[PDB]
Amino acid sequence: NDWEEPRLDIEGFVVDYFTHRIRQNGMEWFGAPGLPSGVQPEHEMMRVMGTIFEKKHAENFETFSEQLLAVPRISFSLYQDVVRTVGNPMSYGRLIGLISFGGFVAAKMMESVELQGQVRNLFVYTSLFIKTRIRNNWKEHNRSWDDFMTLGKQMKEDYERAEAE
Repeated sequence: NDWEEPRLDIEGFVVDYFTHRIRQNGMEWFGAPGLPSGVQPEHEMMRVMGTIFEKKHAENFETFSEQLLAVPRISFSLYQDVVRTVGNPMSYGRLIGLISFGGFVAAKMMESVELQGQVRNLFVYTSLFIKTRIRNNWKEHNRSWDDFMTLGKQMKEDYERAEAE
């Protein structure tokens, strides 16, 4: 029960990642909610994991976001239908994929007169969807944020070495 710490609230990861992915696209999320404890090292590890994940699933990401944006006003139900298979139950893979995808779509919605106003809802859906799945599925599945960092640094290094090859 470490994902219960206020320091690691899911919102913190979603907000920090959305902000980072949007800035990566040269834009600025003016409506971004505050980060009570500020950037956490686990956030900075989520930035890398999301970047790596996006690069690996870019094509499928294009499809899912076009599905999610098929309807002007995004609903929680539609969100769940589109995100059902992201990260092919809340493993680190699905976790990273959900945040990565959320950040990806948010960046597509930014500076869009009709879409910009739903980046906040995307943030909430993402945070809520992950909250549930984690709370009731992480204790039994034996996962945690600490276990996350261990696997993360490994993936961070592989990527670095791989791209440097």
